[PDB]
Amino acid sequence: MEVDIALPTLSPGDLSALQRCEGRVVFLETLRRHATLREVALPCGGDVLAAMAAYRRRFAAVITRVTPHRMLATPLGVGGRGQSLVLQNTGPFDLTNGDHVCLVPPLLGDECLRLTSANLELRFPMTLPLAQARELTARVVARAAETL
Amino acid sequence: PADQPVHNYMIKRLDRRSLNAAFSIAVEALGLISGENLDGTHISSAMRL
Amino acid sequence: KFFTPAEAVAKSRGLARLIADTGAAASPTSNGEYQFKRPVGAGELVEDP
Repeated sequence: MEVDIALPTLSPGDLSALQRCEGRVVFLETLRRHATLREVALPCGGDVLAAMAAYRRRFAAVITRVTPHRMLATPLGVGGRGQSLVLQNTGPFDLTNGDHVCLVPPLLGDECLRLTSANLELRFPMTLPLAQARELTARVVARAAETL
Repeated sequence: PADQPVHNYMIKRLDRRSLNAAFSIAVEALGLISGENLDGTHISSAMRL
Repeated sequence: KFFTPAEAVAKSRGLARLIADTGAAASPTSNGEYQFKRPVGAGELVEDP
């Protein structure tokens, strides 16, 4: 299965920026074969706790090709465990060989390929190793427990 | 006052769409067409047709 | 659609745009048993003077 994301017409000022997002992950909501870009999109940064709670309710998808009309994807885990693919890192800590990776909402915002023509923005989640994602969740949940 | 003749250029950008239509076929027919699930009888070809 | 002035930020440099768009506006409601807000992504053509 190959999720197909269709694109509206785009200005060359942002199509070439979207081309550079060839190894990042997006979050659909339903696994139909076709889906428009407008559907798979999250609002600008806010409430990293809420977002992290939202990643549980949707299954991920990584994209591979970006054509002037069409942009493919791949539903990450629904029936497969060995579909070797490639995805680019966007978290601060460099991830080494051997360990697993977990998706975490971005901090400070500022990571938004704001598309003006389509009037929408995307926030691709960052990728951290397990050992540090656990600690980050610990810190954020403890801070939430501080406010009664 | 008099007025000069006026010129003007312009451009229109395309609009692009796409179509799709599925064609799913069965596994039994897939095995019978090629011959991977064939049989040497007179009943097999009766179903391959 | 009355109290929102954001269309003025979407400034108007042509009456013909206002005409040709009144006739191709996007349907902002759904087709359920009550009138609900529609996902703006799909889009459905509706005309409103």
